[PDB]
Amino acid sequence: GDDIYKAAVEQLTEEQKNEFKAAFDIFVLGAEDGCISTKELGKVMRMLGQNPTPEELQEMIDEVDEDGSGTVDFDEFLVMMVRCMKDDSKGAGAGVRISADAMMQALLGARAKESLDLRAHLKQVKKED
Ligand SMILES: Cc1cc2c(cc1F)OC[C@@H](NS(=O)(=O)c1cc(C(=O)N3CC(C)(C#N)C3)c(C)[nH]1)C2
Repeated sequence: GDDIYKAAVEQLTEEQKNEFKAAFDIFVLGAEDGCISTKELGKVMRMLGQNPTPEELQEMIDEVDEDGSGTVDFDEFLVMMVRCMKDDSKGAGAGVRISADAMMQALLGARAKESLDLRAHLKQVKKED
């Protein structure tokens, strides 16, 4: 199905998975299976400086969830995170819109912005201002 994104997570550079991992640590802090559920996610969404609803919190979860159980694993995270910044996840219809870089800024900081994606160095990089 989403082989593009599914495989994309693997195409990423060492710096990508490395930085992304540093965030997942805190993102899935306390989770049952180190995943990102409505609770683990809702805690981050608000940490950025917002306050979403519980009904919507589940939406985004399953929206990216591969199993559709209500959680997001490592790969599943990169699958949506890889397109997050690209703005090619699903669309920008409703006002709601979560950014990848923004989130990282909370988990870690600016480290996951300029010195995040190493692909820009030599590897190909599309939709990357
Ligand atoms: C499990 C997981 C999934 C998603 C995550 C991060 C994750 F941890 O981030 C991206 C998200 N895709 S999305 O369409 O941007 C998106 C954002 C939101 C949302 O609840 N809000 C935007 C907000 C912060 C405001 N204002 C409230 C919704 C419902 N979809 C899907």
